[PDB]
Amino acid sequence: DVQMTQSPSNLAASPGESVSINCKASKRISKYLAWYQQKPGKANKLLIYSGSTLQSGTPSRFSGSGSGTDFTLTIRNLEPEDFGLYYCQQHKEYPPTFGAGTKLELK
Amino acid sequence: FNLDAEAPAVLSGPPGSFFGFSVEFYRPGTDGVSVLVGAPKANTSQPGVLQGGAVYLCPWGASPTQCTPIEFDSKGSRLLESSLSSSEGEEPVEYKSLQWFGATVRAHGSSILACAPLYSWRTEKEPLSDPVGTCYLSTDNFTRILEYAPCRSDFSWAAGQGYCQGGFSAEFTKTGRVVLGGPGSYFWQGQILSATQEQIAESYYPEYLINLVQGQLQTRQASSIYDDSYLGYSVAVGEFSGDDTEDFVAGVPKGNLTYGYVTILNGSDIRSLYNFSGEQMASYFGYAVAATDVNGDGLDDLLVGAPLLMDRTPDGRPQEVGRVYVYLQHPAGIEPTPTLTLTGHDEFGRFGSSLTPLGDLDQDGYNDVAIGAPFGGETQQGVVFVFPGGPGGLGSKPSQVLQPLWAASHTPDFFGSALRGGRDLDGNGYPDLIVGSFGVDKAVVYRGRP
Amino acid sequence: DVQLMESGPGLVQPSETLSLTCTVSGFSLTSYNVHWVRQPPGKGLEWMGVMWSGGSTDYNSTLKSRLSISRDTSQNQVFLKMNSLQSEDTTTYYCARDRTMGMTTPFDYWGQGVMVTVS
Amino acid sequence: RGSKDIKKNKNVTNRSKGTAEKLKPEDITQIQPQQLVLRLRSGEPQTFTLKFKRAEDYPIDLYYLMDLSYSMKDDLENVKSLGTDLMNEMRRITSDFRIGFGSFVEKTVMPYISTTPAKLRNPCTSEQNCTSPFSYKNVLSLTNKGEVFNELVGKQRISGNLDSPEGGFDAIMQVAVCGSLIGWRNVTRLLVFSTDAGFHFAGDGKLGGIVLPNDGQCHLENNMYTMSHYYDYPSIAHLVQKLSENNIQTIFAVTEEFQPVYKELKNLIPKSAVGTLSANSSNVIQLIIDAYNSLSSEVILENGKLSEGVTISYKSYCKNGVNGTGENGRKCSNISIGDEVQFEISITSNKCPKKDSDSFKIRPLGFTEEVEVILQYIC
Ligand SMILES: *[C@@H]1O[C@H](CO)[C@@H](O[C@@H]2O[C@H](CO)[C@@H](O[C@@H]3O[C@H](CO[C@H]4O[C@H](CO)[C@@H](O)[C@H](O[C@H]5O[C@H](CO)[C@@H](O)[C@H](O)[C@@H]5O)[C@@H]4O)[C@@H](O)[C@H](O[C@H]4O[C@H](CO)[C@@H](O)[C@H](O)[C@@H]4O)[C@@H]3O)[C@H](O)[C@H]2NC(C)=O)[C@H](O)[C@H]1NC(C)=O
Ligand SMILES: *[C@@H]1O[C@H](CO)[C@@H](O[C@@H]2O[C@H](CO)[C@@H](O[C@@H]3O[C@H](CO)[C@@H](O)[C@H](O[C@H]4O[C@H](CO)[C@@H](O)[C@H](O)[C@@H]4O)[C@@H]3O)[C@H](O)[C@H]2NC(C)=O)[C@H](O)[C@H]1NC(C)=O
Ligand SMILES: *[C@@H]1O[C@H](CO)[C@@H](O[C@@H]2O[C@H](CO)[C@@H](O[C@@H]3O[C@H](CO)[C@@H](O)[C@H](O)[C@@H]3O)[C@H](O)[C@H]2NC(C)=O)[C@H](O)[C@H]1NC(C)=O
Ligand SMILES: *[C@@H]1O[C@H](CO)[C@@H](O[C@@H]2O[C@H](CO)[C@@H](O[C@@H]3O[C@H](CO)[C@@H](O)[C@H](O)[C@@H]3O)[C@H](O)[C@H]2NC(C)=O)[C@H](O)[C@H]1NC(C)=O
Ligand SMILES: *[C@@H]1O[C@H](CO)[C@@H](O[C@@H]2O[C@H](CO)[C@@H](O[C@@H]3O[C@H](CO)[C@@H](O)[C@H](O)[C@@H]3O)[C@H](O)[C@H]2NC(C)=O)[C@H](O)[C@H]1NC(C)=O
Ligand SMILES: *[C@@H]1O[C@H](CO)[C@@H](O[C@@H]2O[C@H](CO)[C@@H](O[C@@H]3O[C@H](CO)[C@@H](O)[C@H](O)[C@@H]3O)[C@H](O)[C@H]2NC(C)=O)[C@H](O)[C@H]1NC(C)=O
Ligand SMILES: *[C@@H]1O[C@H](CO)[C@@H](O[C@@H]2O[C@H](CO)[C@@H](O[C@@H]3O[C@H](CO)[C@@H](O)[C@H](O)[C@@H]3O)[C@H](O)[C@H]2NC(C)=O)[C@H](O)[C@H]1NC(C)=O
Ligand SMILES: *[C@@H]1O[C@H](CO)[C@@H](O[C@@H]2O[C@H](CO)[C@@H](O)[C@H](O)[C@H]2NC(C)=O)[C@H](O)[C@H]1NC(C)=O
Ligand SMILES: *[C@@H]1O[C@H](CO)[C@@H](O[C@@H]2O[C@H](CO)[C@@H](O)[C@H](O)[C@H]2NC(C)=O)[C@H](O)[C@H]1NC(C)=O
Ligand SMILES: *[C@@H]1O[C@H](CO)[C@@H](O[C@@H]2O[C@H](CO)[C@@H](O)[C@H](O)[C@H]2NC(C)=O)[C@H](O)[C@H]1NC(C)=O
Ligand SMILES: *[C@@H]1O[C@H](CO)[C@@H](O)[C@H](O)[C@H]1NC(C)=O
Ligand SMILES: [Ca+2]
Ligand SMILES: [Ca+2]
Ligand SMILES: [Ca+2]
Ligand SMILES: [Ca+2]
Ligand SMILES: [Ca+2]
Ligand SMILES: [Ca+2]
Ligand SMILES: [Ca+2]
Repeated sequence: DVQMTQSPSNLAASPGESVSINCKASKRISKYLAWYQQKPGKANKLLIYSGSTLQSGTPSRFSGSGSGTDFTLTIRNLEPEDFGLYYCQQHKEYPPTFGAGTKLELK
Repeated sequence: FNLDAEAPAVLSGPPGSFFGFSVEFYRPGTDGVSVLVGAPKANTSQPGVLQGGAVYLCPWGASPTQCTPIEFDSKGSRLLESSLSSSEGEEPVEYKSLQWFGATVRAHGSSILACAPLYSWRTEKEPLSDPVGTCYLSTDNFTRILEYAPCRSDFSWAAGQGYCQGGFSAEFTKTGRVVLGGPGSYFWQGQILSATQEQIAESYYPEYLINLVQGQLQTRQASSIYDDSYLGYSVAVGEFSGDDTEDFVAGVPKGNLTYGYVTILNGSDIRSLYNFSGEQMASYFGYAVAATDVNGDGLDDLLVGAPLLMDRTPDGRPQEVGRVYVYLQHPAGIEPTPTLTLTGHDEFGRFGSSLTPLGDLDQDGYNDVAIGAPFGGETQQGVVFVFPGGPGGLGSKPSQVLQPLWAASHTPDFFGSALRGGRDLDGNGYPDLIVGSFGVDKAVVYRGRP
Repeated sequence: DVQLMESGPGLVQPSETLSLTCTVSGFSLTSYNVHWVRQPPGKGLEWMGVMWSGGSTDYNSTLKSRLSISRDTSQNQVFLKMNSLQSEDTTTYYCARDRTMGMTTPFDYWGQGVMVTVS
Repeated sequence: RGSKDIKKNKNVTNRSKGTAEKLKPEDITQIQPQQLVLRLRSGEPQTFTLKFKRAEDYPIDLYYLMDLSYSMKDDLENVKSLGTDLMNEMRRITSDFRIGFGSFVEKTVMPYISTTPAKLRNPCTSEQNCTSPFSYKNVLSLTNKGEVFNELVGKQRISGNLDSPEGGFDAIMQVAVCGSLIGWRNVTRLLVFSTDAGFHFAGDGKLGGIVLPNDGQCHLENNMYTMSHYYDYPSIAHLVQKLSENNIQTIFAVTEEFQPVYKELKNLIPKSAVGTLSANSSNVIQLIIDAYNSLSSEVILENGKLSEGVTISYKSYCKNGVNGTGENGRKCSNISIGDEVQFEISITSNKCPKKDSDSFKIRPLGFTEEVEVILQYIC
């Protein structure tokens, strides 16, 4: 049973800046990590899966990295709609497990 | 005609273990020549494994020869790491019992490849029973052993690669690149997978059950109309382009409305070069395939076996007698119709059930070929035929016929169901031949006389 | 156009059985698994159980004695039934989709979630 | 030089008197010369004329072999009433008709089915409450009671497997060879093979580890085929041999999708017919009637193994002056009820088989009536 720990509980940034979110696993999980975005009034949206593969609709400013136990999500140029909540899910083994989530707010 | 058929060497294995299901030559340098025999149903010392299968090393010489198993894998079935912490109790994530390890054995240099087509495995997510299949690759004379299971991937079901049964057939290219055939991928469309030993050893990471080998070559999934084609039922390697990379010959026994067809895939990138079609429905055209130059032109020629072809006697009675097709390659390419066809004589003999180049057995300048009929002969014990090469192509009349020396039993001997030739065990200039008779758990080594 | 929609009572007594429904569109329940996930008031997401594509179910070991998951392929609906508890007040429940037979994926679609209060 | 003699030449049973002349199946005669003796000089041919006449009211036994994959549930719902509708229909054709039922899905081994315990207990989805997979099951032996067929077919359970092709050839072999357990008589034997998918055949067992060829013996225990895990699927040649040996006439009722495959199968299998089945087996009775007409309106002659130095040739003189030679000369078409056709059979010998009184038999496919030929060599 993989425990996922997501490093920054809160982030402050301004539009046009760049930020990084780190998600770490209790055991090596190869490349099977996925990143999600949650805007307050809408459903969770899949951004990246398998560590670095973008979902079809994902803007190119999102990029994933890392393997093994350490992973990171990087947002290149913050538009105002990128602020919200972000989750990491490991999809290597069942049962599914998720990170605690990170909240991104204006500076 | 010069095989020592009056006193061949007979190797014996444990009863009921299918000893002799697949045979191969082995010499890891230093003239340490040896014979490799697969026993897909043999019992092993692995804890908790029932009839896991085994491979036997039988060194040549020293008058009698004792066959000892090789420990490719001394461990039992792995456990699902979630189950260790779960209160439900431990679960096997893997099923090695009745895995038919050793169903196919191949060697090149000091490397040995042995595969277990019936190996099953339940995904780490949902409890499936996918028979992915697995292979173990010995390297540098057993100094390192690596598991290679390319079909154990993220496409985990019959719809994907779950039922791939990778390693159902396999072969080494002259450079040592590994080639596998999975008849089951994508609802039994079949698949061919290839990778180099360097790539396998570089990407090795045993703790990841799913681990993709970088640089691997494989065929692409096709539309549903191609389902149940069994691509990769048999494989072979030969040169059929104007390059120096051997190209993959694969059989598709059920491809075109149960008419078989054999496809030659470009070695450099796995893409189709030629297609050849069978002549009769459900003849299993492509059950066996081989590639060797039979007419001395230096260009490899193709052989295909259709053991279930049905012919009619002059009297008018239909009978099941296999057939073998020969396609001679020429500088402009290789024509789509066979230049020659050989037909069996024993009803239900399954003449084209196995094939193997013999090299130039009589050293006359043209390579020869051996064809096995596992249920031929008067007692239905099986027969192996030797056909001589020649300037005009393969001869039409066998130059020698090999049959078991022992008496028939209650069960078939399957003599000639597995073959391997083209290598020399004595050091003479004359290649030898090894025939599998797994029906009686025996393998016979025939030596070419000068 | 895949879409998972969630429904259920907004307020239940501590003794009643909590019944939730996930109505799906754009796909057939016989091809994908539908999961149930919950987020307590100030914690991360927790997996509850799965309705396999084949019609069987699996539950979180801690909640297996309380949970009960069912479906109605005719109505494209998946149900969750649970024993209610006060200590689980203002928890939000989600239903998500993923594939395990064939091209396996993570949770590729989610519902908006429903917040259930216990009093 | 060569010479010819005839020993038994009973005339055909025309029963032109009327319906009062009822006859047993063995009393009906359709091939006129029942016995001959020929003396052969080396290289000298001898010929004789063979006469066939189709009977009027030959009995019929029909065995209905049906696929029970989940896609055939609607088909079963319609086949339920066949036990009455088909007998009512056949009463226009024959006065004595018997029917029987059987079912099959697939081999119960690793590659062809899901071997997890849950799937072995139920191969389909939970809503599709399928039963466990099975190889072959003889539900009802041949009988003349239609209501029994109706009830038993109604009580059957659908099943399923993994791969699209189905293992119906095992069931075909068992039906052909099991004889008394199925109740075949020495009358018109019809085997109706119904399915909506392809078929496995010999060589497919290697994937599951089944390498032992089918032996062609009956292996029914409690009306279940027990050795499905032990023997490979039959080959088409083996099925041809056994079907022709046991006088089985096959009718392939398959859906539109697999017509191209089953038409070639029909071409390979002698004395067989193929028809287009509906998505839910609603036209099966008409398929059966049309296939029966097609089969019974044709005659094909077979002969046994001949000595090494002996050869045979056929010439058929059918209706309307259309004749044949070679492989086509051992066949006639459009033989109506009460019609009469003739064949010319030519034998030759090129050696001296040690002065032995050899013999062999000739018969029309699908019948037990034979013509016995005795060969003697002038040497
Ligand atoms: C020997 O005989 C064999 C067997 O007949 C031949 O193999 C078959 O060849 C034909 C012709 O080349 C193949 O059909 C074509 O396949 C290509 C390749 O498709 C792949 O690449 C696409 C991008 O280039 C990709 O989009 C495809 O993925 C889609 O499709 C697959 C299913 O096909 C699906 O699973 C995916 O999800 C995608 O939806 C795939 O990866 C394809 O590009 C061709 O498309 C043309 O034709 C179609 C209609 O047929 C048309 O709609 C297109 O617009 C385009 O015009 C075409 O489908 C076939 O797949 C081969 N089958 C096998 C089993 O290999 C072989 O060619 C013969 N060799 C010789 C030398 O004669
Ligand atoms: C099955 O259901 C059970 C019951 O609902 C569920 O158990 C819960 O799991 C969560 C996640 O592990 C637990 O939450 C933890 O609570 C402790 C305090 O008790 C915190 O310290 C934890 O946070 C630490 O660890 C995180 C991950 O390493 C860090 O990100 C964080 O910064 C902290 O360091 C965490 O919040 C919860 O207590 C249990 N509840 C019970 C009743 O056991 C289980 O997760 C479900 N199974 C699955 C697979 O989801
Ligand atoms: C590999 O080892 C296993 C286990 O020793 C062998 O299987 C075992 O074989 C014996 C003898 O065939 C079985 O004993 C017999 O069982 C039957 C049925 O109960 C009984 O009627 C006989 O009197 C006798 O006791 C034994 O049950 C069986 N065990 C299992 C688990 O199957 C197997 O044959 C070996 N295989 C090879 C290739 O050596
Ligand atoms: C490649 O690996 C094989 C397998 O280990 C080697 O064959 C084995 O080599 C050892 C060492 O020479 C042999 O051990 C000897 O056994 C005899 C009894 O047979 C004993 O008297 C000696 O003292 C010694 O222990 C072993 O028998 C032999 N096994 C077989 C099946 O041949 C092989 O030598 C290796 N090749 C190279 C080039 O390293
Ligand atoms: C799939 O298989 C079918 C069946 O084998 C292939 O069709 C067959 O194609 C061959 C060669 O084109 C035909 O043979 C020819 O027959 C004529 C007489 O009709 C003869 O004059 C020619 O010399 C040649 O022998 C054969 O009749 C034909 N059969 C059928 C049923 O169509 C088909 O081409 C295959 N398709 C693929 C893509 O492999
Ligand atoms: C079998 O597959 C190999 C690999 O794809 C084929 O070789 C490749 O052939 C293409 C076409 O000739 C080569 O591309 C050419 O490269 C030259 C520069 O070297 C460029 O000037 C041309 O415009 C063209 O792009 C490619 O380099 C070559 N690759 C390798 C590794 O040799 C081969 O042709 C295939 N065999 C058959 C029979 O199709
Ligand atoms: C196919 O074979 C049959 C049988 O040998 C051939 O039948 C022959 O048909 C011709 C034309 O009708 C007959 O010619 C006339 O026959 C009558 C008696 O029916 C006779 O009185 C006339 O003097 C004249 O010969 C011929 O007899 C008849 N032969 C036999 C043995 O019945 C038929 O002609 C053949 N088909 C073709 C296309 O030739
Ligand atoms: C699946 O079908 C079987 C057979 O119809 C059901 O089992 C039957 O259940 C009834 C009522 O409980 C009994 O009278 C029969 O004796 C049972 N027969 C057998 C063979 O079990 C079973 O309950 C059904 N299950 C589902 C989930 O539909
Ligand atoms: C149906 O026809 C077959 C073939 O002629 C009959 O087979 C004979 O069976 C008897 C059994 O008493 C044997 O003595 C004969 O040797 C068999 N002959 C042959 C050629 O096999 C069979 O008896 C017939 N069945 C009935 C009920 O008459
Ligand atoms: C078998 O055929 C179809 C199977 O779906 C069904 O009959 C259909 O009924 C509708 C409604 O009356 C008609 O519009 C169709 O034309 C019918 N089609 C056929 C092929 O019958 C029903 O399941 C069965 N119908 C029978 C046995 O008559
Ligand atoms: C005769 O048989 C042939 C067989 O193909 C058929 O086409 C034809 O219609 C038949 N004619 C008559 C008059 O029965
Ligand atoms: Ca090449
Ligand atoms: Ca050549
Ligand atoms: Ca030679
Ligand atoms: Ca030698
Ligand atoms: Ca089916
Ligand atoms: Ca149907
Ligand atoms: Ca099947």
